[PDB]
Amino acid sequence: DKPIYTLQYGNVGFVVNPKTVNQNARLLMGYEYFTSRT
Amino acid sequence: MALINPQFPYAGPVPIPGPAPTETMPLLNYRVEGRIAGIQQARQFMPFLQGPHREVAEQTYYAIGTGIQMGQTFNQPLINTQEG
Repeated sequence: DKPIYTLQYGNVGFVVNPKTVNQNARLLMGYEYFTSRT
Repeated sequence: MALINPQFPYAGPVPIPGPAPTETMPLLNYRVEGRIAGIQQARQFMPFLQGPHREVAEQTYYAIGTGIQMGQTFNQPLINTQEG
């Protein structure tokens, strides 16, 4: 309904605060977005 | 509009016994003076109201105010250094 443009309203980030982290723990991040030359 | 019989005609009416002539004459009935009695009250506690009514109800309004308008911390855009 409102895409994260992060050029017309600052630098938005994505936060995960974990409770337990094991060894070799990673965070995979899939994205979906538009792109043009405006 | 009867037709006269010429063979058997008749004459006018003859006298007959009568109905006692004063007993067909009435008296003239003699009214006394009259009065709508009592002292009338000025008003009556009526069972229905005497004014108009309304068929439909209309919604009424009253104005209210909002409050003291504050400032804000906007998220501000990036600088147009030829990327935008």
